[PDB]
Amino acid sequence: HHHHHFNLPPGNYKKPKLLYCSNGGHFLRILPDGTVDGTRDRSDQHIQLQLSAESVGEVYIKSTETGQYLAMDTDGLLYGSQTPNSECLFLERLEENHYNTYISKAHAEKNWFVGLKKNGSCKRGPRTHYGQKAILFLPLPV
Repeated sequence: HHHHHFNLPPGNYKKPKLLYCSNGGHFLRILPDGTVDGTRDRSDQHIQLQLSAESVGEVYIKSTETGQYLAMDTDGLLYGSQTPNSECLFLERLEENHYNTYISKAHAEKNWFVGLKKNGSCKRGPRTHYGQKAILFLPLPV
């Protein structure tokens, strides 16, 4: 179980989704240039994400618009990847019996989470921690 709990969020991956971060109320966004951030604008065409599971609890997060996969690099930075690889896998877990969190599988030991600051900028892996609102997401079916 990759040294982590296995409480999982309900639902399925059939329909693409919007990942709403309760921190600043932003939707996770993957820009065409590979940049990742969050925006409050629901009309944005880069927040529709298709999730799919490698194995139970392990997921890929893909922009339906550009086809890029969410990924975190060796230094904890999120980016849009043209090709699905090991940096594109995240351990999708329930948190506080309510939210969805996403731990980079490649850096699961250090608990590096996908997260958005209140200003809508992405947090760097090492700066995320259990207990922050930055790592809490609420998925919305498109």
